[PDB]
Amino acid sequence: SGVEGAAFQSRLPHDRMTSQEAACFPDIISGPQQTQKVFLFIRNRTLQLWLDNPKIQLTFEATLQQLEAPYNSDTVLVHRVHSYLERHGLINFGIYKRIKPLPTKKTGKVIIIGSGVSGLAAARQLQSFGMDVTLLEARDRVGGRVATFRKGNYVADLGAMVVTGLGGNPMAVVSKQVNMELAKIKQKCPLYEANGQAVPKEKDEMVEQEFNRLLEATSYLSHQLDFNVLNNKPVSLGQALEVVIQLQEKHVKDEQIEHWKKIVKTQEELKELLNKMVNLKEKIKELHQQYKEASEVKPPRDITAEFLVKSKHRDLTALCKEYDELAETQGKLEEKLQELEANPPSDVYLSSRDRQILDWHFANLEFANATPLSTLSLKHWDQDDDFEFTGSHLTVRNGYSCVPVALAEGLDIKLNTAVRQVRYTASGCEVIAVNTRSTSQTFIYKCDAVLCTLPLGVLKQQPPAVQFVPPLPEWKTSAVQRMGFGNLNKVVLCFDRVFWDPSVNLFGHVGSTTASRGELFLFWNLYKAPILLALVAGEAAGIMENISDDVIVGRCLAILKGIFGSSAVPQPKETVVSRWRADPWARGSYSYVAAGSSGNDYDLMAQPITPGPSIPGAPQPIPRLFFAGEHTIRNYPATVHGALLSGLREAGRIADQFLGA
Amino acid sequence: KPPKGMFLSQEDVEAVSANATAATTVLRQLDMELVSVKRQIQNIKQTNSALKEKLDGGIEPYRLPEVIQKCNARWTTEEQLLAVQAIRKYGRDFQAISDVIGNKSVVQVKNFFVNYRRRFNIDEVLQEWEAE
Ligand SMILES: Cc1cc2nc3c(=O)[nH]c(=O)nc-3n(C[C@H](O)[C@H](O)[C@H](O)COP(=O)(O)OP(=O)(O)OC[C@H]3O[C@@H](n4cnc5c(N)ncnc54)[C@H](O)[C@@H]3O)c2cc1C
Ligand SMILES: O=CCCc1cc(F)cc(F)c1OCc1ccccc1
Repeated sequence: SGVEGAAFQSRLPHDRMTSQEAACFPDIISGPQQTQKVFLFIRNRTLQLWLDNPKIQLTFEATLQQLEAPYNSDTVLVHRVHSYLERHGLINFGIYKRIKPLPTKKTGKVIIIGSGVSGLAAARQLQSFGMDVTLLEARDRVGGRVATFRKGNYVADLGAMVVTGLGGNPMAVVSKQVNMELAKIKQKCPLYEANGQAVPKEKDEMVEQEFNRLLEATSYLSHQLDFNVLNNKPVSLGQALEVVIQLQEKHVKDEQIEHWKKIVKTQEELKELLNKMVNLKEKIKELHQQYKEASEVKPPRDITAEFLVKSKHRDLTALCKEYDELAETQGKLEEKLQELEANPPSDVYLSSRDRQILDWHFANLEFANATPLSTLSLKHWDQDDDFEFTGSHLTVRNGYSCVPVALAEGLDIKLNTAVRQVRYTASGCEVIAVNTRSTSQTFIYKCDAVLCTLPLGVLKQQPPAVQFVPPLPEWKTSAVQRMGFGNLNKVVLCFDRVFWDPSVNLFGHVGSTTASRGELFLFWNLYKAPILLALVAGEAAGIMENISDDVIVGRCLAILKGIFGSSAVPQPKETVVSRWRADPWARGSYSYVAAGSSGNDYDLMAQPITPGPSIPGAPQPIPRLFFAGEHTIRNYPATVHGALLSGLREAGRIADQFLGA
Repeated sequence: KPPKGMFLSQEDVEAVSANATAATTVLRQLDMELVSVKRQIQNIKQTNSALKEKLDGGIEPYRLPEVIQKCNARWTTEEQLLAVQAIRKYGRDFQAISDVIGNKSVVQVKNFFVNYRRRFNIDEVLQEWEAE
């Protein structure tokens, strides 16, 4: 449906009020069901009108003229719902033409650290709400971990490149606001073993299925055997996979032992039968000789001599009958024993080639989580699974940077300004920063509130890149320690000609060892110009950062030469290698749910800091230091849409604090 | 509730994780266990192969021809004397006694037991067969 689709596309249940809505409309959620339905329709219809045209501001008056009775009768209710949706960034977010030009009277002063997507989204909101906003950005560009390489006609993303499903995704709205050239990712992905040969379809499917089954197994291990702590430490996904694999190898050996034991049991039953026959044959042989002697006493004979012949005869035929039955049993046992000798259970759980192809699937998971599997929380690593958008994954053909650049239009952004210190007190805040080009140039920014969108990698840094005065409390620093911050890198290879399969967006390289499984394991064909992107994932990410570009590119060309032929792969005209762990403005790629962490740490990251009073005995201060970024949003961590959502959240929160709700 | 064909008992999980090198120890002892079961199959095969070589020839040099005899209702003196010896040797095994005489049914043998019980001291003869 339509109003129902608007709710779904806003990540809202269409037939129920949320906790956020309960908080701003306690009168409605605690009141009769009929008013709740009216509220829910007003909300869903307002969402719909905005979604049906996100290029222009949806105003309260516009909304009301489009509502029809009975819903447009309580204009206070409509105005409340519209204001709520606007304040929380569910309508009139991103880049839209403004009906009412922005009032010149600004209220409050906010410094935003970082002009990645979260920082930029917050800034746009806060400026829309009438506040004075300045962003401080250490780099010489916007976008942060949205970072597009551009040279000539070559365009390639060094950070985010995939828009997940558009259904429920706020990047859907943005894509109608910005010219993004979105293109579906065909998920066909051939694998080539290290010898350049393709993985036979038989094997590609067997091992992928086993991969999925090993994952279900770790989840069974987690949820049914409560295998979540081992030797006083939280169990990891990788560690649970080891246990599962060991048990499948154990079961194969158990099965072999059971099988050969059936053969032993049968062999021994046969041995016992043969011994019985050998003795019976001898007894029969001796008995025959007796019957022979007695029957050669020639007639006429007395009746005892006749009885001797006739009873030896009788005894002999009975023993022969006994022997014939034992020989029938012998052929049945030799049958059973020939069937067993032909039904051998499996020899191995996984051959070497199998385990290599399996490692490719593990490397693929290490890519998606940007971290080695030995660091992922077994209990929680997939905790954002229930929030996946619907629809095909897509790439941004003209470079994802078009989004942050578009968001930056109109904002006051100081590039080349590295924040060094954040000061927050009951009367306001001071942010101290230096010019990255000449660090001696110092800058003081005073403001009512600081929105910190520094990456979790930067917050983790010891000794710190950024000092908080007073220091962040332990509940926040402990969360910063526990959370995972991973790593993932890309190699951009620009050629003058296409030598790969043009109708295939992915293909895999199956590394020879587990250690190297993440090293150049996946190639992407995503762009108009002949460009391949190669991924470095898992344990390889961090190690390959200490290897020169020429060696990394060499390894790439070697792999490709093996798959496509040595004469088919020219030298690249341009190449770029990312090193995100080493990037001091990132210190990694994106967060992961580490063993020992959980979804609640993302909530802790999002919680603002409130200073103590200046004068003792003075009233409770308001909060002063806010946080956004992909590490601050429990349900959509580690994505662009999660960062954007987190900025929208904080801007509503800050505006509620400093403008009133 | 494990995936089909996956094997994951609580018992085994603890065995493979109770120790730092527990898994490899588990799979090692299973390997050696399979080696000693295969070793044992080799011995019994080779032992059975020697037994089969003794049964070469079956019992064919020793099987007598089977004669059918028309089952006659009348007892010659010779057939009575056979029966008494058969009783002496086989006891109440009416089938064996029939096979010795050749022309007397199991019923006729059993009837013989009663009719000549007195004249042939058949009770003494059964007692005689029981002493050995
Ligand atoms: C290799 C890679 C691939 C990815 N794949 C995808 C994908 O395809 N799709 C997807 O949705 N997500 C993907 N992600 C994740 C996504 O890119 C991020 O979650 C998101 O862009 C980060 O947004 P943010 O605004 O929270 O942080 P950032 O964009 O990191 O913004 C923080 C900003 O603060 C700046 N800064 C740092 N230190 C200072 C300082 N001292 N003073 C001032 N400014 C400072 C940084 O330079 C940066 O501009 C990927 C990320 C990477 C790196
Ligand atoms: O290059 C960037 C990928 C980073 C990434 C991190 C996430 F946490 C969620 C994502 F959607 C995502 O981007 C697309 C993707 C989805 C599934 C598997 C791999 C990648």
